Amino acid sequence: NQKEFERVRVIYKYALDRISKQELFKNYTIFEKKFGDRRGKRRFQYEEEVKANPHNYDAWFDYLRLVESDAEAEAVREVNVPPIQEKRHWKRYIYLWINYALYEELEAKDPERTRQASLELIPHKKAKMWILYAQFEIRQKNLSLARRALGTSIGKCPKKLFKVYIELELQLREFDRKFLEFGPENCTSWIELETILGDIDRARLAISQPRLDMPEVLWIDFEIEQEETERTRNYRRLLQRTQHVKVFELSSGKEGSLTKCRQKTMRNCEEKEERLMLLESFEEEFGTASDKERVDKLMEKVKKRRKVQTDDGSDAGWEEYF
Amino acid sequence: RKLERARDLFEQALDGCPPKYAKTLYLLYAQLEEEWGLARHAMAVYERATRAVEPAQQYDMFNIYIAEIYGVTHTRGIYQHAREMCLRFADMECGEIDRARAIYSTWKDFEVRHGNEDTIKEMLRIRRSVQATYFMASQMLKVSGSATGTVAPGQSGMDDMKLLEQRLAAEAERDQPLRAQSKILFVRSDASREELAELAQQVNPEEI
Repeated sequence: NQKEFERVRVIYKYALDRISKQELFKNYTIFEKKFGDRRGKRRFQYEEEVKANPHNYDAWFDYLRLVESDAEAEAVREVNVPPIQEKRHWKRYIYLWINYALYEELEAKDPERTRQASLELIPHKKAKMWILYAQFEIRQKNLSLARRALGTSIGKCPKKLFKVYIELELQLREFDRKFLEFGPENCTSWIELETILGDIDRARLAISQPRLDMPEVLWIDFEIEQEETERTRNYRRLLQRTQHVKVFELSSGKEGSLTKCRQKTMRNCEEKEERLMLLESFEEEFGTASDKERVDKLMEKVKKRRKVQTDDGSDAGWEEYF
Repeated sequence: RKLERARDLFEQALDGCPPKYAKTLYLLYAQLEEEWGLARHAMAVYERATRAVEPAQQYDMFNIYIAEIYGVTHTRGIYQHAREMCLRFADMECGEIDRARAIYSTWKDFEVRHGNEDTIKEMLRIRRSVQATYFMASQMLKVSGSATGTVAPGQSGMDDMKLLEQRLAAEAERDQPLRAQSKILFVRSDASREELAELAQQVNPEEI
């Protein structure tokens, strides 16, 4: 109230050297008051009141004190930088739960380390496939972000579920900047999973042929991808794949005959339908496949009337069959 | 400028004057000095007029630095009602659960938190309702339907019983639905449910 600046700081510093030993809630209140007096550059006690209150938060148990270690470390980070990181490392490791601090610290630890590159990476990384993953995208990427910025986390993440898929995409990007890296992904696909690497390598002819041979050798969704790829490329091998797979699967064989034999679909189709009915009231696919075969026929009015004749023929033959 | 600050030193009477003066320095773009003025106002007028200062002071200072810790602290000092919610809504998108705890620290407020928690993903929201229970039963009833439908699953079904029993013909349809849901096992409990709702019809009819 006497408009003193320096004398108030003398009083405040002469007070808070002994009086906080009980403890410091009124110290933080007087810090906020001194930040108020400075208001009416000068946000020094803003940090000191927050940091004292952060440490003042009692550590009870292991995860509670380690949760507080995440709070005050972020407060210290934004505002002995090594000793605060070391005291943070001992707080996370000294945890009673001993299960969640592995995922909590790793984050904090990595950040601290980042905030020189060769030593930090060796500490975090500290097994046969991991060394094989490193030799393909450590020196080759030559990049601050991604090859070395997923050369350690990616390995750490797996032990991800999409590791064989991500590692195959990493080699395809590194080799192209290629049939050397794509074959390494194709070889690791066999060790369902191999069909993913087969469909990707062919998308970049020879790849398509490889995608077929592989599938064949291996052995309902997997064969549908290989059958649709060999059919779209430009009807003989589409029917061959249907015979060695379809035997959803019955509905797939009907959909295959619609596209492959679109341009003896009625005879064979109906025969199959009846056979399925006999091999198990359940004749809803014979009237439905016949109504679509009639409507799909080229002729409108004549095309729609022909679809009604084909659909009604299956219904009449189905209704008169026990 | 000093000629103006002489006013800050003396003859204080109304806030309008305060916001006006801070707007002067803002026009001169002293920025941080201006924020100081809002510091000097609020030490005076206490939790009433101070809010009238503080809502504009927040909207502005957040607009300036956009540094987190300082303004965060400023809301912290500030907090000692809707202003907290706007402010919290700001902080989360410029810890989230922490904010939800703050809003938690009324039905509409409960509804919001639940929304933001759903934004952080589904799992919390079922959790939120348990906090929610302690007209509210309608909100609670809705949560139970949402929660009763959702299900841990045994604890959830038993919770459906605890909620249906927690406290209306549509609700009878709800308990009857919960009974019907069982593969020939929710009958007895279902008939008991319709019986309880009938008892509610009795207590309702008994009312004058």
